[PDB]
Amino acid sequence: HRXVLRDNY
Amino acid sequence: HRXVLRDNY
Amino acid sequence: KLSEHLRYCDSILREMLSKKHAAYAWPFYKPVDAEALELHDYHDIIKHPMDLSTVKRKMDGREYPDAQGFAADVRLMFSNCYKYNPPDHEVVAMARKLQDVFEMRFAKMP
Amino acid sequence: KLSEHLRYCDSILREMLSKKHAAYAWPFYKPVDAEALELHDYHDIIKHPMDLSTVKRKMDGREYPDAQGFAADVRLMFSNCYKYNPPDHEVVAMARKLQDVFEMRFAKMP
Repeated sequence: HRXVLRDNY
Repeated sequence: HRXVLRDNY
Repeated sequence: KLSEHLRYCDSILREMLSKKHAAYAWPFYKPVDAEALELHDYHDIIKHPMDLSTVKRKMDGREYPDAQGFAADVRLMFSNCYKYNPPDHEVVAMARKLQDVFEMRFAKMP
Repeated sequence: KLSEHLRYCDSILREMLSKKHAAYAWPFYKPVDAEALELHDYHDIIKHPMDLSTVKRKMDGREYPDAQGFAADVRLMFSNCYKYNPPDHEVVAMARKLQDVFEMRFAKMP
């Protein structure tokens, strides 16, 4: 549920 | 000794 | 058609979007992508999203009545990030770094 | 004064430096800052450093004899990153993402 920055791309 | 990216700023 | 103050604000915005600050500014370039990030509750917690591309289009659209409205949107952007994420999150550290850049330039507005 | 091929290479370089890829491209914008990063062995392990600002100044200086020399510098940049860092490092994942962008555009050069 935590934001994962690398998942933006 | 490992690179820390946030340490660039 | 921009005030002297909002012209200065536009230069702050250009700096925040420059490669100089990209290492910590990039998560704010575009609206938070709750779809790609699988943040199914993001738009329930954040009722008023904001990001730098949105601030830019409003500035370019001459939608800010004064420098104070520009600052309110920028701080909303940072506030949403502190509101949604745990305090130890790396994106919160990135927001604080970029906010340090913003508050310093904004305070020095002639 | 640029070949058709190196003009295309210059457009690849402009794309790699664009906000589109900033999330993973920013560590390559400038030379690795071994001083700021306290990497006291970086220039012992990496004998030939390379980065996008250096590729840009060489391209602007018309220093590449052909597209093959441009590609050799870009891959040197990625290779130095894989050579210095442990394979699980986040900057290695960022290099692989940016290299995927490079190899795909380079392969499609007319």
